[PDB]
Amino acid sequence: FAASDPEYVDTLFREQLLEVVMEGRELRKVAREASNVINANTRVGDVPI
Amino acid sequence: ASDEEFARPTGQGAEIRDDGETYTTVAWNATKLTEGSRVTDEMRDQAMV
Ligand SMILES: [Mg+2]
Ligand SMILES: [Mg+2]
Ligand SMILES: [Mg+2]
Repeated sequence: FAASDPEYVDTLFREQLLEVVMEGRELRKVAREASNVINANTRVGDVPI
Repeated sequence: ASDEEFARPTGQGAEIRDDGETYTTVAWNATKLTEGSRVTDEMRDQAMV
């Protein structure tokens, strides 16, 4: 044209990349506060009642 | 080594004669013997043994 940024967009400069990556869907995480956490010694077990 | 022989009855001032050790060889060719075992991490942790 004459010298326009849509001509020289990859030759005279490089497009801005914003340094913050925007987070997607975050699920609500509550089980650890909202229940009793048993650190088990086996995968299969039983609890006496 | 060659089998053992007997020293020679010899005159006095007479030449000591040669019966030297003659040699041969036996080859070794060592074969690789291998055995493996695999265990899951869960199994390695849970075993009483
Ligand atoms: Mg059970
Ligand atoms: Mg002689
Ligand atoms: Mg001999």
